[PDB]
Amino acid sequence: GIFSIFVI
Amino acid sequence: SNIIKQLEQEQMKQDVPSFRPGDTVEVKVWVVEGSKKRLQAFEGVVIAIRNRGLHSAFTVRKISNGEGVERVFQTHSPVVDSISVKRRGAVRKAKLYYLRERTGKAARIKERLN
Amino acid sequence: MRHRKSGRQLNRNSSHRQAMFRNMAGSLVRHEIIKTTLPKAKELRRVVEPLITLAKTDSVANRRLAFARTRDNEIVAKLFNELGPRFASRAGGYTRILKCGFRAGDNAPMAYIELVDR
Amino acid sequence: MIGLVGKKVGMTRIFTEDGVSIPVTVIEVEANRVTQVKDLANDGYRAIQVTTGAKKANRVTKPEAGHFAKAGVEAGRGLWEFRLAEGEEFTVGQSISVELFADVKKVDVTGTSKGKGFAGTVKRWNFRTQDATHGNSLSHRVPGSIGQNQTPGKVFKGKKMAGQMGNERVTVQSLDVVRVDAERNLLLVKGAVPGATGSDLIVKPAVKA
Amino acid sequence: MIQEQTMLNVADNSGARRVMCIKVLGGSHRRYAGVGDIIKITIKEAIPRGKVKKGDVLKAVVVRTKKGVRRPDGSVIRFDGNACVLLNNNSEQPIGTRIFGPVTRELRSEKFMKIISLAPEVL
Amino acid sequence: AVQQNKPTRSKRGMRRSHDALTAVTSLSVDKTSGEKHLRHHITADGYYRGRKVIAK
RNA sequence: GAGGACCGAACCGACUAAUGUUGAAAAAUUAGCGGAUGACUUGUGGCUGGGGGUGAAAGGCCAAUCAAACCGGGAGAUAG
RNA sequence: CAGGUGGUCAGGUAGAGAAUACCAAGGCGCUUGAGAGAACUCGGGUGAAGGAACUAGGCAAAAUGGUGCCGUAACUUCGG
RNA sequence: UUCCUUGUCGGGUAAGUUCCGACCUGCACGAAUGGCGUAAUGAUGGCCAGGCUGUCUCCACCCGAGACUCAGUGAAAUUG
RNA sequence: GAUGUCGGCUCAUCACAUCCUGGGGCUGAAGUAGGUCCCAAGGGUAUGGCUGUUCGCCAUUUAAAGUGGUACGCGAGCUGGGUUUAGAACGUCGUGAGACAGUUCGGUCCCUAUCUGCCGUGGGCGCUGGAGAACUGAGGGGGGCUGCUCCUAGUACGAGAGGACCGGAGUGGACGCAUCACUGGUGUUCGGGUUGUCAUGCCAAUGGCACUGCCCGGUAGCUAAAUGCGGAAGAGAUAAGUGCUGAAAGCAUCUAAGCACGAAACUUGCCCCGAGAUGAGUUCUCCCUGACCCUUUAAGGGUCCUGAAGGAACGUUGAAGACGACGACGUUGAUAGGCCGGGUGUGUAAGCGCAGCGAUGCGUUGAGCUAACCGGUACUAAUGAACCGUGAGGCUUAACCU
Ligand SMILES: [Mg+2]
Ligand SMILES: [Mg+2]
Ligand SMILES: [Mg+2]
Ligand SMILES: [Mg+2]
Ligand SMILES: [Mg+2]
Ligand SMILES: [Mg+2]
Ligand SMILES: [Mg+2]
Ligand SMILES: [Mg+2]
Ligand SMILES: [Mg+2]
Ligand SMILES: [Mg+2]
Ligand SMILES: [Mg+2]
Ligand SMILES: [Mg+2]
Ligand SMILES: [Mg+2]
Ligand SMILES: [Mg+2]
Ligand SMILES: [Mg+2]
Ligand SMILES: [Mg+2]
Ligand SMILES: [Mg+2]
Ligand SMILES: [Mg+2]
Ligand SMILES: [Mg+2]
Ligand SMILES: [Mg+2]
Ligand SMILES: [Mg+2]
Ligand SMILES: [Mg+2]
Ligand SMILES: [Mg+2]
Ligand SMILES: [Mg+2]
Ligand SMILES: [Mg+2]
Ligand SMILES: [Mg+2]
Ligand SMILES: [Mg+2]
Ligand SMILES: [Mg+2]
Ligand SMILES: [Mg+2]
Ligand SMILES: [Mg+2]
Ligand SMILES: [Mg+2]
Ligand SMILES: [Mg+2]
Ligand SMILES: [Mg+2]
Ligand SMILES: [Mg+2]
Ligand SMILES: [Mg+2]
Ligand SMILES: [Mg+2]
Ligand SMILES: [Mg+2]
Ligand SMILES: [Mg+2]
Ligand SMILES: [Mg+2]
Ligand SMILES: [Mg+2]
Ligand SMILES: [Mg+2]
Ligand SMILES: [Mg+2]
Ligand SMILES: [Mg+2]
Ligand SMILES: [Mg+2]
Ligand SMILES: [Mg+2]
Ligand SMILES: [Mg+2]
Ligand SMILES: [Mg+2]
Ligand SMILES: [Mg+2]
Ligand SMILES: [Mg+2]
Ligand SMILES: [Mg+2]
Ligand SMILES: [Mg+2]
Ligand SMILES: [Mg+2]
Ligand SMILES: [Mg+2]
Ligand SMILES: [Mg+2]
Ligand SMILES: [Mg+2]
Ligand SMILES: [Mg+2]
Ligand SMILES: [Mg+2]
Ligand SMILES: [Mg+2]
Ligand SMILES: [Mg+2]
Ligand SMILES: [Mg+2]
Ligand SMILES: [Mg+2]
Ligand SMILES: [Mg+2]
Repeated sequence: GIFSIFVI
Repeated sequence: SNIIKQLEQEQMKQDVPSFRPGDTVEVKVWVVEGSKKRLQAFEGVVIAIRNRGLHSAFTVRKISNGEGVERVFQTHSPVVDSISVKRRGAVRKAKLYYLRERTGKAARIKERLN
Repeated sequence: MRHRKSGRQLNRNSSHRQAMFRNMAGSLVRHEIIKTTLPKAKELRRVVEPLITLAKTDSVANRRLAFARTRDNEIVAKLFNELGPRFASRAGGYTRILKCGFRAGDNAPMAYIELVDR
Repeated sequence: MIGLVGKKVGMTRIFTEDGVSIPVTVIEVEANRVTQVKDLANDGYRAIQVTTGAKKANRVTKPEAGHFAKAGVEAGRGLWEFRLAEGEEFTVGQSISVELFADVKKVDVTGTSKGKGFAGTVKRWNFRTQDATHGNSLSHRVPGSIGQNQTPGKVFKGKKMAGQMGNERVTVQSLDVVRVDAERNLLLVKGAVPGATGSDLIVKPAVKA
Repeated sequence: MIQEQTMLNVADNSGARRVMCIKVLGGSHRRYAGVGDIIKITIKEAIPRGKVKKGDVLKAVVVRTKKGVRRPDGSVIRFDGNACVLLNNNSEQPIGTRIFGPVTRELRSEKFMKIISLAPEVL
Repeated sequence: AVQQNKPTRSKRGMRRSHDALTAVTSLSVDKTSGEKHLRHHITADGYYRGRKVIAK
């Protein structure tokens, strides 16, 4: 999973 | 439904003349301007006929003052006083809806002659 | 909704339905009894019995209307030479449906459909 | 006031003399035979029970046939009750015909509405559809949200959802009576009444003004 | 059956040629204007020396529709296009002096008797 | 979506409490063979309501 | 009868949308899309090796593995 | 396993054509069926009056589309 | 590239934080890590109009494949 | 060892600190129209331009365009414009790698529902012999909006301008239910035209395929844009408020005793559901009236004979329907198919013949064909049976009859 796409 | 056709067969007009699509027909209708009562004429080409007994109708198209006007008449309605054919036309169809996109000399209809 | 509608779709489109009932009506005219499913046999009466009504008056135009609906000259010949004179004094009801068991491969309810004087 | 049991024959049109067409529904009201009278001593309320039509004698059960033979009337297709007012009296065996409505001006008609089967929320509750384009993923006639988050954490009762539509008892009120034809057992009311052609209708005088 | 963004023809000699309906008046969430109804319009096309100019915000009454009118016997009168007559914003009186084409008998009211008198034909 | 707890063998038998099959009660006897068959169906030996309908 | 010319099939690509997303498929189908005589495209063989290659440059690609491939050893690294 | 894989052969009617439609020689109906004719999803057809008012955005859909001839503006590196 | 800022003025619209033209107060442009123009090109970013339409007002009906029922075979994630 | 997130869309629900509609007091309230406070939550409470915007400014309406809560409601319901990892550029900061609530173009949105819940629809058993019907109605839900024009009347009030209260009539907007008679949409199951090609030996006539090949009309059903109906009046008890009589307090005082008014809120009146209302109700009708054996003795068990009223199953099916269910019918029959007559639609078939060089035209001929429609007709299928369901229905008291 490419978790860094989640906008923080 | 013998019941409904008995109720409808006693309301139908008995002197409706013969016409077909393509004919030029003058229709005289009752108008009431206030409380006196007159007849007015609508003369044009029959473009559609619906046949349902008491629910019969026909559509008349005419050009009025440079404007296209269509009128659906209920045939057995007592507003319509008389129907009269002025000219018999020769067409191949039952519905002349293609006359809506034609104007002037493109809208001529041949007389049947036979 | 479905109110007052006629005809069975039978999980086909319309041109497959028409080709299937032309073949089935030709096989019933040929062999005079076939085995099919029960809904196909019920939908076949509204196909086969008008052809037998059409064959009760012989004319060139009725042969051509039967050829247009069957596309087989052997079927039109048997309709107009044999089946017409058989049923000449019968007002409808030319076939008869007999229910039979279930098809082994899919549990389909099967039925025979025959002609009445077979 | 009591009413009558009829049958929907269908719709037609009546032309009037000034050239106005009136849409009418034709209701056949044959004579209603009173089969039982109820009162406050035995039943706790005042009412009559009527029947109409006919039935195959092999389709009438023995309890129904004994109930019709005790009254002395012929067996109809069903049984309906009407609450009596104070000062109205009838006797068992009396026939009531459509000339009861000869001076009635407006009526209420009750029938069983037409069955639509399982209906979605667009048809059943006039819900708005979502976008036909612009990215919509498989959600064109779906109902949308059905509640709120953790508070309350449930769906409320009476939430408008898909389900059985139609096929239920409906009353239309205050319909103009156009014509009462006693010779052919007819009653003509203006407008449309619930149900399909051939269904049973209950025609009462109007409760309002 | 006129709603917003509908283009209408102009049936008088006020100077305008094309108008656009920008409000159907007389009620909240009101959808349509048939024959006889006042609408608010803006002028899209005009003749070079008319009474009105392009971009004016005026009132108008609908006199002809393609959807048509209905008669108490069930009859229908349809037309080939949609037309309106321009009115003053406050007096709601006609701007032009002639009327072109036929009109119907739904305009027969105290508000629009100058239209009824000026019309070449009333159907 | 999936269960959060394992359903019991009791809830499984309660769900399967409508799964039982219906035996045919109606076996008719044909009036010339005397053999059983379904109602409104032909027999195994090709009779129906007293007559030989298929000679097979 | 020139052209990194033009329209357009094969052939090579991958811009949009729907679908699928325990897929028919660990990157696809459908309908539209770009190039299509050239800095084109492709079969057969060969050469370049891991702090190394190759890169019309994206830290891209080097056997579904890449800001240092894989396999075996040091090795039971070390882990407040 | 709706994906991938180089070369060779190239009929008829229409067509500029190895495009497309229908056919020949040749080969196939793609290894679950049978019913019914609900919501809702997928792929399509048609739509009164209106006509981008939808939306972040004319996304998607609709539309245009061939041959011959007449005719064609600003601008320009004189080719367009 | 401009924070203040939707700067101010003109145009286009009934109504324009976007666009186009212009001003100059350039927080914080500028000359080969180029300045400023520029025909032709672009599955490039933005904006306006005509055609066209189920995008929409406001959805209706139809045709197919599923969903439903009968027979056969028969998964999965999760689970104190 | 993961509680997805700004705005919109769909769908809401609640509060009341009320935007409109209803009722009142004061006004520096002449009337119209305002201000301000008190009561009141039944219903209702814009469309567009700009922008990702929520807001805001603006255009034009409306009776009015309410303020908040609900994970700043709602992504296992949708979008993905804002924000937005990896690409790239600008301004700027740093020698630099790089950095920036500075900007800009681009940038993968998974889940077949076990449980609670909600919407619908069935099976079981209970309701005390069984069965078939019609009800009463504890309780529950739906619904409740409003403009304008006219008469009272150019009356009240006002210098004039202007312009009412109360009350009555009509006609609209939004919303809801029903229906298909009318106007229309659809109508791949009816008719016709037509391009290409293939076939039926050939001419003629037809059929397959090309999105139903492209089209033009259209039956029934379904339907809205079509056309009928609706919100009530009335009654009870009240909110704020206004009062009658009346003392404590010789007066006064709406209140403490007694008495009356008083609103879209409340309870009813309108519509629907409703006896699993386990408190399981009522009324009407219908069927069943044989003999033995044993045990541990009681609402006992077993045996042969009996099988009702009614039901279910099977079949033909439906304006009923996902499946169940519900409705009509099964030869004492119109239930479906077919057939017969009518209708409706399309629009003058084929064959033959005559005119023409020919394509074509004309006569036969408003012809032929015609789905779901209407009225008829036992020609086809709806079977003689079998199956479930029993054999008078507990105990105690009370009142009448014997
Ligand atoms: Mg039927
Ligand atoms: Mg299937
Ligand atoms: Mg139904
Ligand atoms: Mg979709
Ligand atoms: Mg847990
Ligand atoms: Mg099961
Ligand atoms: Mg080139
Ligand atoms: Mg090219
Ligand atoms: Mg692609
Ligand atoms: Mg493709
Ligand atoms: Mg291409
Ligand atoms: Mg980099
Ligand atoms: Mg490298
Ligand atoms: Mg790789
Ligand atoms: Mg290292
Ligand atoms: Mg270790
Ligand atoms: Mg070591
Ligand atoms: Mg394969
Ligand atoms: Mg290849
Ligand atoms: Mg090809
Ligand atoms: Mg397969
Ligand atoms: Mg379907
Ligand atoms: Mg389309
Ligand atoms: Mg349309
Ligand atoms: Mg249109
Ligand atoms: Mg817009
Ligand atoms: Mg909008
Ligand atoms: Mg596009
Ligand atoms: Mg400006
Ligand atoms: Mg500028
Ligand atoms: Mg620079
Ligand atoms: Mg320099
Ligand atoms: Mg320099
Ligand atoms: Mg330079
Ligand atoms: Mg450009
Ligand atoms: Mg714009
Ligand atoms: Mg299933
Ligand atoms: Mg199975
Ligand atoms: Mg956890
Ligand atoms: Mg308050
Ligand atoms: Mg006040
Ligand atoms: Mg915008
Ligand atoms: Mg939220
Ligand atoms: Mg959620
Ligand atoms: Mg974004
Ligand atoms: Mg996007
Ligand atoms: Mg952005
Ligand atoms: Mg999603
Ligand atoms: Mg997706
Ligand atoms: Mg739970
Ligand atoms: Mg209530
Ligand atoms: Mg009709
Ligand atoms: Mg029509
Ligand atoms: Mg059609
Ligand atoms: Mg052909
Ligand atoms: Mg020929
Ligand atoms: Mg073929
Ligand atoms: Mg085809
Ligand atoms: Mg083919
Ligand atoms: Mg009831
Ligand atoms: Mg009970
Ligand atoms: Mg008879």
